[PDB]
Amino acid sequence: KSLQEQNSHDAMDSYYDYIWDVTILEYLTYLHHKRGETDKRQIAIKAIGQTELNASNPEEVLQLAAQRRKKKFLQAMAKLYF
Amino acid sequence: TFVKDIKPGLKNLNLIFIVLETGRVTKTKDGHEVRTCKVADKTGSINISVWDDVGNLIQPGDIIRLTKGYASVFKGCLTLYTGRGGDLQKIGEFCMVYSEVPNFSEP
Amino acid sequence: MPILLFLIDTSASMNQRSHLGTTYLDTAKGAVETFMKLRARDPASRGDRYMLVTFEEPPYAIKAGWKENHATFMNELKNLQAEGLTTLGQSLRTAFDLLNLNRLVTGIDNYGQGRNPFFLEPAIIITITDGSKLTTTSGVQDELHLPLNSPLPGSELTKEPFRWDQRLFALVLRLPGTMSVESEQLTGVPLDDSAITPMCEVTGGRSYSVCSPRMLNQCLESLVQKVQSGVVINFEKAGPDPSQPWHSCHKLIYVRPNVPIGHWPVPESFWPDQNSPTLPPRTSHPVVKFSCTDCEPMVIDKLPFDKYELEPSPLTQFILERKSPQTCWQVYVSNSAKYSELGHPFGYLKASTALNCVNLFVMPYNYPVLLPLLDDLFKVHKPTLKWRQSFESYLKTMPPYYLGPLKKAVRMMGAPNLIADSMEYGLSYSVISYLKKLSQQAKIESDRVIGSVGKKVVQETGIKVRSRGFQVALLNKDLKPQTFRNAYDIPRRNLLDHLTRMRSNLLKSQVHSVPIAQMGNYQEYLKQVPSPLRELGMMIDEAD
Amino acid sequence: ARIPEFELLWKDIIHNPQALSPQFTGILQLLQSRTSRKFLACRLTPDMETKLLFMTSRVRFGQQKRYQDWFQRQYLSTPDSQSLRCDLIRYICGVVHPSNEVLSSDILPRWAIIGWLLTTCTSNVAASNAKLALFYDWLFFSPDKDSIMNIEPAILVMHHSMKPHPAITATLLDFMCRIIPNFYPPLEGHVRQGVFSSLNHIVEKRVLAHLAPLFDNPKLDKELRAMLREKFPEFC
Repeated sequence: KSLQEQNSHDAMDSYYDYIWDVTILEYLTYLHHKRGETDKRQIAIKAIGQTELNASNPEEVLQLAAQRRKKKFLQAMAKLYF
Repeated sequence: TFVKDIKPGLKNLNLIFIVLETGRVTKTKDGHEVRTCKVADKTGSINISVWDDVGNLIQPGDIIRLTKGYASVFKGCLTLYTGRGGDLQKIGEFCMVYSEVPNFSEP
Repeated sequence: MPILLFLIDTSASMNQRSHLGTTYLDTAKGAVETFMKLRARDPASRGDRYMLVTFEEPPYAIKAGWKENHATFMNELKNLQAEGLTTLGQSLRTAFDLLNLNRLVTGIDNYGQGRNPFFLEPAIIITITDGSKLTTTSGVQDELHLPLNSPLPGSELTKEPFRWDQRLFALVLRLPGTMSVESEQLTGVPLDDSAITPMCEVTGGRSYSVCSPRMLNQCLESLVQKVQSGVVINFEKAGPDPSQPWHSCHKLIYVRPNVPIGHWPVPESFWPDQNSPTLPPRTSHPVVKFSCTDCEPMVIDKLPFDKYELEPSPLTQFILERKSPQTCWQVYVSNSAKYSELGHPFGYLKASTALNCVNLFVMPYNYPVLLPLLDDLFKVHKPTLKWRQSFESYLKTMPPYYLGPLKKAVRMMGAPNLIADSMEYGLSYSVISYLKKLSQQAKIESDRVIGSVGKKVVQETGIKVRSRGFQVALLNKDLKPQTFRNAYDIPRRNLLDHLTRMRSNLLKSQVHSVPIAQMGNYQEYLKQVPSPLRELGMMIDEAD
Repeated sequence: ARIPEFELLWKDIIHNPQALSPQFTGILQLLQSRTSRKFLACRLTPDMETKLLFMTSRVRFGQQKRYQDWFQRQYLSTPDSQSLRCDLIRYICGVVHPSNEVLSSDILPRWAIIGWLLTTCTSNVAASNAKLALFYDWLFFSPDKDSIMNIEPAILVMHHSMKPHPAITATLLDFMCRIIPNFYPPLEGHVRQGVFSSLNHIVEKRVLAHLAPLFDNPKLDKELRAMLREKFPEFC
């Protein structure tokens, strides 16, 4: 419901690196395809295509990828808001 | 706007009716031909008094509207009347759809 | 003449890569290609027709339906883009509606006249997908639900989307990103835990969870062996059972031809009556109940009977491995008798003498009483009055639709003008008029769908610009800019060069962009060209 | 054509069509060409065309009798009115091209209009001229550049007039079956091609559920059904 918005005040494409769930990126790719913004759709498809985010990986690999993205995103939020 | 609502004593009439039928020659009194014509629509049917002058040159389909009319009865059959202030005025032609089923002139 | 429907997942989750370096959609396309290659090994493969459905909107979901040649299927399969939601339920409903599009118009489903295994249109739906959870614009559904918002006409008669002769095999791609070599891979292909597995199980099929290319090849080899003309029947142990899966499991029976031919229909699940306005809804799989008690497998000469061989299952063969071909287990369908809730046996399961296969023999609705009478007539005899009274009593306890096949049976047997000549169908005129109207509506909707499989249109280039109706179009895909004809198509970058070229072309003085398929097709080019003087390890390397 | 000038012109066209115009290759281009609506429309006064548009846009099925009888008694009551009926038939066939959306609605179908036009031919010559006018478009049918509106009233008349007025259906079928070899044997193949194209157009856009009962109707005469089977085995 939030990604459906279009009055974003945060750099939408830049934060696509920090999604690790594959269904969120699936919805993102669908949204960009429906709205026609092909380039951001390519960014989303590239994000999905990352080998580390393959949903059927060993569990600890997914956990570590999620953890590193969590760390990077929270550090970015700290730099933005502090 | 229904044909059914032609009552005696009405004022500021703006009703619309179509003369699809033709009046027929008949005798009344001695020397005058007060012809009569009947029309029907989806709401109802009512007769229209036709004078000799209009009845000679009449062709079907004309649209006329009366003002300050007064309803009249002719041998148990309702009949519209014009005069003593009333006046007729043609509007258009052919822009109508009829329905001959609700006619009350049947036996 | 089977049907192979490939319900390829086109949700954006199919863009996940694997150690192969290709996306899941690429491996799905390759799986379909290899399935075709393995299928082509069999001589019978020339008769199949392939179908393609994707996880797109309904007007574009079907892209290879009926009346579509193989080349169109291949062209559509190559140009698949994984960009939608994981709308598994809606797409599966679209696939089942596509398969059941032509059933009513040709009347293959004999509604209210028993079920005929010889009137089948055998199809299997191979849905290749990843394991990621189902998604819709509202959210994640996390449980597969088939929508019924716009039912096809007459759908309520079967009250289940999947039909008698249809199965769903799921090929769930679980190829890990980084390679993980495991010695456990040498074992058999396991079942998947995703939302599609129960839907596969109920309709007679099963899911597959491949986790490596060799496991994918094994799964595709297994799939090719699992395509076979037949129908799916739900079995149930009647009375005291002997719970392990063999008590009640959906299973297939092979319907071999020589087109298919058979006489006795499987009985309905309800007692027919001419007074009811509408037929009851019948479950797609006829739940036949078998009695574990031994019984005599009777048979008489010149009797139209059908032998159907059940698909092999391990425990059923193991228990039937006990040598007992001389005996058989009777089978009946519940709620077929006018009074009893159990019904009379219409057949039996007699394993063959060699014990190689377990064969279902289908007989009249109540055979152990009729067959002695018919045998008595054909042996002793001009039937006796008592014999005809017994036949009439039997007919009082026999559903009307059986009389027609019985009429043909007695006609071929040598009693052309038996009591069956009175004729009957045993339904309401309302029901028959309803079937006629359903046939008309089915023809109309089928023609509409076949007309609509093309969808020769692209997505709107609008943007829906907000005043926070003027829009900015996207790139003009397939525009074919007529640079010579229109001066606005000349970029400033190369204005002078194109100016010179169009000037020189205009005086007395897009090509070389042919598609790849038509790039090296020397046959057409030589056929177009005039003929010359008359004549006096890897596999393909072009020009044979 | 009885005037010797037209005979001379036709003979000159036959001998050398390029003589009268170098770019005019022959009658092939004229036959394959199409007639524009302006020629068919321009012979009618605006009142009649507006009345027909009103009838096809406002009048529901059933009321058509009054308007057409009025127009017939007022105007179409002359010896030359018989050819004027053919002119009106050509105008309806070529110019009037209603939308499919209005077709789906319960507005007055054109089969009644065609039936009224045909039943008013009180002489054999008038009926022959009207039938020739109806079959003029059928000679050179082309699906890509022509609409199905030129044959939908025809098939609707055949399907609707089977029970109440078999005579009209039988006469039209006999005339269209016998016109095929009689018209022009050097170009009769084009007539058969046009008939096959029209039949294929009816098949592809199923106005009727099945065309099978009408082709072999029990109440139609034997020879008609026999030659229908003989000429077109594809629709059997």
